[PDB]
Amino acid sequence: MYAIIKTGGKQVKVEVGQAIYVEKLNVEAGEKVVFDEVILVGGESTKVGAPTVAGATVEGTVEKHGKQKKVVTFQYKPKKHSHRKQGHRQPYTKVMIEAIN
Amino acid sequence: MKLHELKPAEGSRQVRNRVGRGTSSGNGKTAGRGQKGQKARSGGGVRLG
Amino acid sequence: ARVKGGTVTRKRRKKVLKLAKGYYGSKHTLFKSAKEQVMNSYYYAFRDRRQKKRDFRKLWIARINAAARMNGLSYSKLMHGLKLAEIDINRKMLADLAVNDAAAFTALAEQAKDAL
Amino acid sequence: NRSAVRGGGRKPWRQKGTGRARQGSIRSPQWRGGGVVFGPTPRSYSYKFPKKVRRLAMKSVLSDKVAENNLVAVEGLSFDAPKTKEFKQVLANLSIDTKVLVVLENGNDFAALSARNLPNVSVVTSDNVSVLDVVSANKVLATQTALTQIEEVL
Amino acid sequence: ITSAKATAKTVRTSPRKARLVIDLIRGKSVADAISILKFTPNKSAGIIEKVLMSAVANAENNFDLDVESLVVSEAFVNEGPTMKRFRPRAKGSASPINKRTSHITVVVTEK
Amino acid sequence: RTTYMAKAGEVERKWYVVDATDVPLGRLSAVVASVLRGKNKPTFTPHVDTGDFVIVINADKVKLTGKKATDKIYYRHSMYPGGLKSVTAGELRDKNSRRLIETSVKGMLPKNTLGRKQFTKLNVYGGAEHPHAAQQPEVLDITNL
Amino acid sequence: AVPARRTSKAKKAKRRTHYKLTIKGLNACSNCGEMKKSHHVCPACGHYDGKDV
RNA sequence: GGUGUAGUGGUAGGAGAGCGUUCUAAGGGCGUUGAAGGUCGAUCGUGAGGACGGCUGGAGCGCUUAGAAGUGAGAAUGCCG
RNA sequence: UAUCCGGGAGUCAGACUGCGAGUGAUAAGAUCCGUAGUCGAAAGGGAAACAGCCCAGACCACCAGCUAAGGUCCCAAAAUA
RNA sequence: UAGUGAACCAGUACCGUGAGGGAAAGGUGAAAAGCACCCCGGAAGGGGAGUGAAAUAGAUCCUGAAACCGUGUGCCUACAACAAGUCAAAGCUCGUUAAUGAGUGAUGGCGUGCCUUUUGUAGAAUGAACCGGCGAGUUACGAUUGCAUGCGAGGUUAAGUC
Ligand SMILES: [K+]
Ligand SMILES: [K+]
Ligand SMILES: [K+]
Ligand SMILES: [K+]
Ligand SMILES: [K+]
Ligand SMILES: [K+]
Ligand SMILES: [Mg+2]
Ligand SMILES: [Mg+2]
Ligand SMILES: [Mg+2]
Ligand SMILES: [Mg+2]
Ligand SMILES: [Mg+2]
Ligand SMILES: [Mg+2]
Ligand SMILES: [Mg+2]
Ligand SMILES: [Mg+2]
Ligand SMILES: [Mg+2]
Ligand SMILES: [Mg+2]
Ligand SMILES: [Mg+2]
Ligand SMILES: [Mg+2]
Ligand SMILES: [Mg+2]
Ligand SMILES: [Mg+2]
Ligand SMILES: [Mg+2]
Ligand SMILES: [Mg+2]
Ligand SMILES: [Mg+2]
Ligand SMILES: [Mg+2]
Ligand SMILES: [Mg+2]
Ligand SMILES: [Mg+2]
Ligand SMILES: [Mg+2]
Ligand SMILES: [Mg+2]
Ligand SMILES: [Mg+2]
Ligand SMILES: [Mg+2]
Ligand SMILES: [Mg+2]
Ligand SMILES: [Mg+2]
Ligand SMILES: [Mg+2]
Ligand SMILES: [Mg+2]
Ligand SMILES: [Zn+2]
Repeated sequence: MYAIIKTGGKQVKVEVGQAIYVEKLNVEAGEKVVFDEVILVGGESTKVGAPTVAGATVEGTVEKHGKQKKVVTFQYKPKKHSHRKQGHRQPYTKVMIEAIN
Repeated sequence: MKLHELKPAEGSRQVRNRVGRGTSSGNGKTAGRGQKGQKARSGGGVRLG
Repeated sequence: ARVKGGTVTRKRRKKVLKLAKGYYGSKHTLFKSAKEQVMNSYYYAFRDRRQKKRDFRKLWIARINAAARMNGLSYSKLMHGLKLAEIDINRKMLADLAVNDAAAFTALAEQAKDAL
Repeated sequence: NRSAVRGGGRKPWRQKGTGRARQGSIRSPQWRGGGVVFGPTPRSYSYKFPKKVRRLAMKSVLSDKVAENNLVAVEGLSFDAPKTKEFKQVLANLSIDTKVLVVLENGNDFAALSARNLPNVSVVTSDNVSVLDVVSANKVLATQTALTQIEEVL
Repeated sequence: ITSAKATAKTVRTSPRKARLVIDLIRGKSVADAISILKFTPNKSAGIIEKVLMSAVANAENNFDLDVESLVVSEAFVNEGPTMKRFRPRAKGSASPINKRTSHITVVVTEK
Repeated sequence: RTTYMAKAGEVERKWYVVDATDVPLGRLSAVVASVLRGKNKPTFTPHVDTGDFVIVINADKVKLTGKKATDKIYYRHSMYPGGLKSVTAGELRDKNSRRLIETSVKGMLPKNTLGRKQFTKLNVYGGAEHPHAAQQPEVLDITNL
Repeated sequence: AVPARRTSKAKKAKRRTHYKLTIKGLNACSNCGEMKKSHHVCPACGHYDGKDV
């Protein structure tokens, strides 16, 4: 079995036992989470949502909040005296799936 | 007061504006004198009236 | 009192030179040729950090179009049938399906071809 | 500066002809010697400022000491001779172990000498009392005579 | 203990020219290397040959190694100081000359 | 991240055949270039040459509409002064139809190492000679495409 | 004329390929065994074609 | 401190907040069990930049607050090497 | 967002496009005004490339989506509609 | 590269007919204890031994950056054009301030350096060979505005004395 859910304004194919990295969820580490947003479920069977599947759900367990590598945004324009520099570490959350329905 | 805890009142003492020390200060590369001209010169400008 | 600046300059330049590793010849050894390339590298990075999305979207779309032609349909009519059938499946996902699970993609194609 | 430096005068080469930058003296700021552009000058940093502010500063410092309980008054400090260990024993009896400023009447020379050499101790004679001295000190040993002298000069 | 070094410092010949000669002996036995340095008409051959002889002699005496199996493991010519001088050219201009030096260094290993 | 990138060498390459008795070379070469790029597959990723092989047949009979047989001129230059050679598509059709189809497809491919390789996967032959019967190729219908 | 551009370490080292020198004609002397240039007197023993010189 | 709304291209230029260097006064603390400096690291901070380790090195240097400036260089057909 | 008071400036070389006029040969990427825009000081997408044209205003991240002008046979995403 | 031009036998060396101009150049080690003796070599210079806490502290002597010159080694490179990077990425090799690891990089997409000055410069307009150091809005006295403090229709001393 596998599934396709919607999270962080995007979508994720996923399976059980696997960990995914998604946008920051507003919940502490080691805690349960559930996605009632599944777009599709598949494997030997296959069922689709319109847009979401009928009352399905996907269960996960948070493992960590973290921050990606610092990306540096150096805006520059030649001969015009001006540059800006920013750093940015975007936060993420890691979640290991535990069940699909 | 304690010498290892000194503080002035707020707004009493201000940080100097150093000039020609990079572009991101804003006062850099021309010193607020702008592009070429008699005002952009050492001892330039004109009389007072 | 006098100020020399022995370490400030050197540290500030070592930073740039560490950023300039992998660059041909002078552009990893000399501060000027490096800095002039570090800034251009950052410009290109900021720009590619946008074009990346365009590129993968383009790629996914070509794949979806291929997998649809192999079922007797095109990208455009496929996606229109999906929007009709209220099927909100990302193109990334749909490309992954076209690659791995051609049967799931075929089911979606049947849905769309019914919607039309 | 460029003027007080031993040299100059000769323009080291022509304005033109050479493929060399325009230079006007061997001792301009951009030379291995070279007069300094502005640099320091002989300069007086001191400044007086209003008497009421000064006297309020003194009062404020002493009142802070009083509020923190960091005054210590005494009746005596009449040393037969200037031994410092006697004064150290006095500090120990009064339970002082920190910095201290010692205000003394104008003439208690033996006590001043006894207190002089100690590192924790500053000494001053009731008219030379200063904000810097007091604030630097954490506690203030003072003779009653000295306190009266302070309260009459102030 | 398997290897021995020899070095000639403040040598009065060119590094770029000595390197042409070292490029022959690097990866060779001392027999072939000495033969090549003898039948090399160049100038650096003599100094490199003296250095190589010195290395082998140090392997003999200071280390008691068996000369009949040795290999020139490393050999290299670092730059050295430059006593620099001045040719007078036409029209009062002086042109510099850099009388260069070389730090020849040979290493000879048991095998 | 996640999306598939065809490992260079792992994609299996099929062999196709295209008869061109009456088709325009441009349209022929368009479907053919799609095939050679490997855009006919979902495995397509633009840096590994996921495409398939193409055999072309009866290229002498490739259709040229209008006056292209006598007015479509192929120019090339020897990069010597005055060394501009012109050839008509009709003569080129009758004599060296391979070169005709090749120029078409080559212009319609990318000008990369990748496209220069993909142009090798093409195999044009006037008539139905078909020396490649050992590769088990499959007929492809240009008319539907 | 004038270079107008400094050459790189790469371009130097690519000129320096064929600047290397070769040494050739070495064989062993049938008398003394040490190596000599072919068609040259052995400088050690002086023999050439088995005759002292 | 939080919620919402709206906004945050930018030269000359104006305004405000800062990082860093040298020194000083005070406080406090770290150094032959190895300071500064040098060098390599896949580290932290929105930025200036800041740490922690490994090797080198061999004696002075940080941290907090405040202050004073010869306070920050990539260009000057710039000077010296 | 306008006004008044006060501190600090910079700017007095402007360019093109569209419309209204002059000079011009109702020629000029010409010149001079008005009017609006853009550039200047503005990245991005299209016009092959292309400051000044068409769409549109970069605070950052996203291997998410909907559109603009412009486009959908291949190069090169999309209809051999 | 500071401070006197000069921390060193400096107004010296050197330049100039002359008046005159005018440099560069500091640091072993606690102590010379400065490498007896042996080997290669003509010697220099190395290699052992030995002094020393330390010799990669041995006269070019503390530290010993960069440019620059080399040696070796993991990956890549001889049908490819590319302001030389960036983004994606196969393969290979290593294993960290252990965290959506490091290095390399076939191949593909996009992309005409930095400054100055310009209506406008990738610019065939200017400057820079590179590295390192030095090198440009300061101070004194006054004026004015704001901020802060003290005092308040009274706020304040200058010189000078102690
Ligand atoms: K100004
Ligand atoms: K500097
Ligand atoms: K605007
Ligand atoms: K590339
Ligand atoms: K004032
Ligand atoms: K006031
Ligand atoms: Mg100040
Ligand atoms: Mg500005
Ligand atoms: Mg600048
Ligand atoms: Mg002007
Ligand atoms: Mg200027
Ligand atoms: Mg002006
Ligand atoms: Mg750029
Ligand atoms: Mg003078
Ligand atoms: Mg001086
Ligand atoms: Mg002469
Ligand atoms: Mg703004
Ligand atoms: Mg904006
Ligand atoms: Mg220091
Ligand atoms: Mg300065
Ligand atoms: Mg420089
Ligand atoms: Mg219009
Ligand atoms: Mg005009
Ligand atoms: Mg107009
Ligand atoms: Mg301008
Ligand atoms: Mg634009
Ligand atoms: Mg421009
Ligand atoms: Mg759409
Ligand atoms: Mg297409
Ligand atoms: Mg070819
Ligand atoms: Mg090849
Ligand atoms: Mg290019
Ligand atoms: Mg140029
Ligand atoms: Mg030049
Ligand atoms: Zn012989």
